[PDB]
Amino acid sequence: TRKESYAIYVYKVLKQVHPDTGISSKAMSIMNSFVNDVFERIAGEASRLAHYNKRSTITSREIQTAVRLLLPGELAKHAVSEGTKAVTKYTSA
Amino acid sequence: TRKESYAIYVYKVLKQVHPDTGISSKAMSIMNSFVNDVFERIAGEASRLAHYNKRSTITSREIQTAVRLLLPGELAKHAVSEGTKAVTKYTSA
Amino acid sequence: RDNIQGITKPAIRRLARRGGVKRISGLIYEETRGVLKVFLENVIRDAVTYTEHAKRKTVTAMDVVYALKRQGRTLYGFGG
Amino acid sequence: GAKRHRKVLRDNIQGITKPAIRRLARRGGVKRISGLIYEETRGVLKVFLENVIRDAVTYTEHAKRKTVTAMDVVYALKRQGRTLYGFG
Amino acid sequence: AKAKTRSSRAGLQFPVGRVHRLLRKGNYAERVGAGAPVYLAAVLEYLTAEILELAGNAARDNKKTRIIPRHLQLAVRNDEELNKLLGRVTIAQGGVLPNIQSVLLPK
Amino acid sequence: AKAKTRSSRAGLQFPVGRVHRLLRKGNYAERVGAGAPVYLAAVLEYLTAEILELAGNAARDNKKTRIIPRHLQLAVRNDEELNKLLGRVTIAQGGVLPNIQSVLLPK
Amino acid sequence: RYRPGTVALREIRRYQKSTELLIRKLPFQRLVREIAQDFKTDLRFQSSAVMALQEASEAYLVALFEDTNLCAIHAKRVTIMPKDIQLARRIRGER
Amino acid sequence: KPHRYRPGTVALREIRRYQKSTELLIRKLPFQRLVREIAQDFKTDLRFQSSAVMALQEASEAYLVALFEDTNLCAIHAKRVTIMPKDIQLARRIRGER
Amino acid sequence: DLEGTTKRFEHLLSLSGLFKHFIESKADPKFRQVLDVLEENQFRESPAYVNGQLRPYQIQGVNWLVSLHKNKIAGILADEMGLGKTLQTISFLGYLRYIEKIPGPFLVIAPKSTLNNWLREINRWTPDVNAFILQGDKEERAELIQKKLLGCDFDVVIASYEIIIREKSPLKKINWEYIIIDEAHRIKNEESMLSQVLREFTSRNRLLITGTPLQNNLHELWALLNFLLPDIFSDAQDFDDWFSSESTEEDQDKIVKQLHTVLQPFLLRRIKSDVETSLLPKKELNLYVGMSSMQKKWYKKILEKDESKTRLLNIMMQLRKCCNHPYLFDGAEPGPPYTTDEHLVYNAAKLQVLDKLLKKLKEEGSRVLIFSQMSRLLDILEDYCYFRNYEYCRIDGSTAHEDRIQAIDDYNAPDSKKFVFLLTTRAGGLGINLTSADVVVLYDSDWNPQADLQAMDRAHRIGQKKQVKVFRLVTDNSVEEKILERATQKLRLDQLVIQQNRTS
DNA sequence: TCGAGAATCCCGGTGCCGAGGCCGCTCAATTGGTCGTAGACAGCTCTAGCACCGCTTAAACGCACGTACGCGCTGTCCCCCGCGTTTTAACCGCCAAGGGGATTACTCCCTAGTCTCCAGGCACGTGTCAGATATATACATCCGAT
DNA sequence: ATCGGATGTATATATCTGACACGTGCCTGGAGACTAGGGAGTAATCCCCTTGGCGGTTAAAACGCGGGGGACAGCGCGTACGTGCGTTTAAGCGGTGCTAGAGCTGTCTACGACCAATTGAGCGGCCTCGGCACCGGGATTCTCGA
Ligand SMILES: Nc1ncnc2c1ncn2[C@@H]1O[C@H](COP(=O)(O)OP(=O)(O)O)[C@@H](O)[C@H]1O
Ligand code: BEF
Ligand SMILES: [Mg+2]
Repeated sequence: TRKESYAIYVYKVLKQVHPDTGISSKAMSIMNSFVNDVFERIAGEASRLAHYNKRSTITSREIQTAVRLLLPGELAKHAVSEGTKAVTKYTSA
Repeated sequence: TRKESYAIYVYKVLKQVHPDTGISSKAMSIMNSFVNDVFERIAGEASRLAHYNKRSTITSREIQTAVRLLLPGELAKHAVSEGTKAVTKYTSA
Repeated sequence: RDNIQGITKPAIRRLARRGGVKRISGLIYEETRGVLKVFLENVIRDAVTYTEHAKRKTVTAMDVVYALKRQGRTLYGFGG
Repeated sequence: GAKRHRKVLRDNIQGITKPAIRRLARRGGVKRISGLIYEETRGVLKVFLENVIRDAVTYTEHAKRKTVTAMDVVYALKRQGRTLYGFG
Repeated sequence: AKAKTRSSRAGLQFPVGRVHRLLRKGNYAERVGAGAPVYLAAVLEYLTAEILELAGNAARDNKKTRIIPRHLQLAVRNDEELNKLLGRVTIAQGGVLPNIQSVLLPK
Repeated sequence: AKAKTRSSRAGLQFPVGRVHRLLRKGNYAERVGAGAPVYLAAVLEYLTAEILELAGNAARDNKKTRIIPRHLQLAVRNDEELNKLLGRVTIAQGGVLPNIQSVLLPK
Repeated sequence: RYRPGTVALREIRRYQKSTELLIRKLPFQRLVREIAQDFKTDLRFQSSAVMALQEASEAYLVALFEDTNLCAIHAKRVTIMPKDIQLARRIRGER
Repeated sequence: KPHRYRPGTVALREIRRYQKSTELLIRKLPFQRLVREIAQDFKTDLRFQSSAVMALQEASEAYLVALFEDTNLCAIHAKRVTIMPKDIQLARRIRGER
Repeated sequence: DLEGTTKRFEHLLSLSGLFKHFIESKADPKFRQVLDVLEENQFRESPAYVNGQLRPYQIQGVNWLVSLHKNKIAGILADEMGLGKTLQTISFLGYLRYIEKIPGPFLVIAPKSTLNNWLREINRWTPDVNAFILQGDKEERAELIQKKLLGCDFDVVIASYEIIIREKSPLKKINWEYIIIDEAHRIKNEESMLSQVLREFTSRNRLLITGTPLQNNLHELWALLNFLLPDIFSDAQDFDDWFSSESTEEDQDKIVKQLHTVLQPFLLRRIKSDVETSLLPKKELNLYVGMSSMQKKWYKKILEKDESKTRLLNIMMQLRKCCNHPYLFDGAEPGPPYTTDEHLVYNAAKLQVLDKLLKKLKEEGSRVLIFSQMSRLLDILEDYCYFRNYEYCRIDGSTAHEDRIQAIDDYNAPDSKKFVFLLTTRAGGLGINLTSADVVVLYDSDWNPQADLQAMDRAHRIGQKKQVKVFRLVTDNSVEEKILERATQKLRLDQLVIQQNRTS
């Protein structure tokens, strides 16, 4: 019985940032739990943003507002920059 | 444009408990907000109870478990008793 | 524009007298204005975020209630 | 003789020993401890364990199981606003 | 046939169909069982009966016959378990319990 | 025709399709728009890159080459913004920042 | 005259008996609008929004002063000082 | 004359030692008996996993370490160096756990 | 390695062609190269360098061992217990000392209670041998490794089951000629920690010694047999599928005859009733006795789950306490001095008989041995022997090392007035020598009969001159009748096969 | 008073087991269609939020002064720390049994969806008394004189 | 301590008055009846992983002891804050007026759900070596009597 995770993607990002540093198994489990946690937070805030305005569709704009509600300080600015760059690249391709 | 609330139902329960007592409008708004808050707490807890067990249906079992999770101590026993009495009277009818 | 001075000394002493404070020093006032300004900055930041998301220009009561619920300080009494 | 009944004296809250509480206080940054911290710390720890094990037993009973797994404890800790990373 | 509400046949005072609609149109889960809103409506009616009874007693103590939010604040904050439930909730126009520390009193 | 993954279209590294599946089957809203999972995967990739970069620098500060959870604990608690974000999270096998109070040091 | 510490206790009884607000309206409204200038220019407030902010701010400061009073009694004093408020915000996690 | 230290040096050396390392600080079998004794009151004949007991032990040690940090701040605020039971009662009263 | 592989096949291919059927049955390296080459192409006088005399069957037992060394293969000295397997092992080493003239590095391994028994009989028989008993703490093992082990100033090292795990890194560094393992029951598992360490040392031969073969399964014996000669077998599933567990599908029992034929040039086992050496056999009874009136309530306070509010997660073990003694449940014991009277035998079932039996035996001049499975039960028997004022010694798990040695010789003292002698099962009766007693009682049974069979023959060996009367105690209509009947099911599946390999 | 014993850090050697990397399988992602509908957008209405003005008066500001509490300093005393020695139970390995978690197959019944009908609930007028407020009056409540 | 002596607090009486309780007309959302299909309840089976206890080693807990460093109580002192009085000033109330923007309705239309055929990205399983974990020796650092 299979059981999915985020391990190989975290490992790819690790090989982009530090080309030589490895990672343990327990730290991989910690990063997996971190990604699931931040996913649940942003999805919950986007869901009840869509519920407050009596819309029915989670677009990218509710995700942008959920990021600007959750992440503090410069993380919000850099995350909004990265997300807008990603969607702008995706639409033209 | 209408907006629904729980005003007349709180007024009925008040006339059952204290037969000779009115209630001001600000207290009516506070009781309305209380009912909506407790409804959202129990519904959200039962929703992720159903998600944690890979089910797809909120039964009375999840509502009973959510009430036993949220309400502290002596309120839980009387709440479970009142709910079981209501469902038992409803099924035989 | 020195509107923080509108939170005067007798207002802070009245808020302390409701709290149970018998005797107050003289340096409480600047710290209290700082605490109040930080708290208002956080709540109004979240409320203006909600209002800009709704594409309006008017801060309703519901946005303040949602911001206070977002930070953990739930408010009963102003609708919902 | 009479050795057959000499050891019934555990009282498992006393199993949290005095040097264990001192090791916890040394990690916490406490230089020098009074002699009455121990009973209070045992009481605090017992109340915390009662809350978390109550919620984990409720999550275990709802799934009709008899085996308190790790995800039940992680859900019970997230329920009280103390998230625990590293167990799923 | 003759119509009859579910709130009547279950023996409640809160509505049941409204709670059923709020469970379906709230995206809590995909399917909603037919015994869930009866149980949830009974729970909400019980909590409202508790708070209205305590607030009625608090209003009877001050010789008033209508309920102001001060009475709700007193009825919540004097109970143990209701204070445990509404622990991080500001009731508007509420006020504070009367409480003076012991060492501040004159001797 | 020839298939191509959407993560390669967006240039990301996290999977877009798995995020789209977890938003459709997560019961967050009725309909999920097409631009949401790309944006959400980009934000998750950014946060993962931040924590792994700080943990890599903290691992290099001890001449280690593999990231043990102590390194994640140091990299989170030494940052200010990640501490404000992960303020309630206990990391297992973490430990405490080395912090002795000032008055406990000998004269 | 009275002795120091009598009118203070009588005001404690008075302001714990009552229910109304304690900060004046227009200075608080000017303060809220000045803080809102930094985020989006030319906003517009409903009245109940400003009333909600004033109610929550009074509840916050009353809770803060109760915890400050507990800390100041703990240090064997009766007079609150700014280090008490710094401790009370350090314990709650507002650092 | 042997080499005794002044009272307090070994304490600071132990503070550095236990703030450097990350192992568990309570022995496993007494904590497991404690968990089972508390769990006997809610449902009889349970059957824990090993990782459940490890999760409870990690959470409990983190809770108590944070508690002793706040207790140390209170006792330093009262111009002492000794933590006392009224310090723990204060630090749990401020957090809102009474 | 490769020359000896042919030299192993000098005698294996001299047997039947089942070895050809086994080498070519892989699912195979260059063993097939040296297989196809050969496929196509003493000392019977009881030598008196020992101090004493041998036995005429033991001379045949010695000559089987040198035959294994002459053919350069391993083996198992699986003779029945009590027949003197130590004398055959020591004289085999003195064979290499005085005939082949090689005093080498020898390493023997025994249980902890038997470590002095080796070094006594080495000094009794071949006093020219430098031997240790590697005891001690981390401090005391620090010298003996550094002083005499690293200096290569020894002949025989006598270690134990746990010291061989704690000290594996100063013992890999020394090559060995033999690894002689007494009580080959710890190696019954293949994934155990002790077996994982023994497969890393360097050895010429390995005289594995046991008193009993396999206990439960066919899966147990090949795991012993795997670490005999791993060059030859090296198979887990293939040997299980070759024999298929005593024809569990067809019930033929003609595939079993090859299995007796594999082991007959590969093992030596001789029967105590075949070669007498005491000229007197043993008797046995099973005193089926009923429950006492107190524990009838206690048997009701368990199954209906009424004393109360505690864990009962293993009812097989919880009932097994009450079948033995009531005073283990913390609340059967009434008083604040917990009392002291004749009430103790009055409350227990087996103590009613045992009080009567010892008074029948104290008159007759007998000396009994009391065994158990539970350590905490022997504490109750200790207060009972103080109550009747009987002399004894109590050997248990985790008493000491040197306290065990004193208590053996106190009971094996001539004219010693110690009457009972409390032992356990998994620690006491696994190789000690107790010829000074005559009758043996088992207070309870065990999930392995060969554990109890290891303990019954304790006093029935060479040197005993009396009639051994074994008295098992069984609680009537209880779990012990189910356990003893389940154990008997394990016995007939084994011994009815081990009856056939010696005969054919 | 600088020297002296103990702890810490570092360097080189060894070894060992867990992360890194291939490999075969397969199921969930992708692509290509169809279609109903949530949302975007334009337009109209009407209401509440802004800005100003004038009058009143309650509250904030400023000042003096007296006292009582914060703070530092001393002395005593006793409680916790350091340390050595003896006991005891934790830790790991081993050995049994078996209970219960996890999976799969099959049938069935409970809920989503649809249509029809109809009454409970809501916005909208309207009387009317609970409580706010002034006004005189009784009573605890702190405090100086003695 | 008590006794008068101001003084704030509570009480009883009388009088408006606007928020509340109550009656009506309408309409949309809840109830009744019906049908389909897929979640889930149950039976049966396998095997992992939990429990209990013993053996043997050894590291940690318990206990007693000396002694010094911190807790605590008391004394004094001095300055900062409470209290009250007089002056200023800005909050509050009402009143008018303007209009910007919330809010509703109608009308397309791009777009996301749904579904069938296809296939490679990801996952479990299995080797394998190198980074980390000791191990012992040697140099350096730190605290405590000088
Ligand atoms: N030749 C012999 N003469 C006298 N006694 C012997 C002889 N061989 C063996 N024994 C007895 O055997 C006992 C030890 O035998 P042991 O090695 O324990 O047999 P096993 O190992 O089969 O039980 C010793 O007490 C010794 O007296
Ligand atoms: F191994 Be023998 F029975 F001493
Ligand atoms: Mg022997």
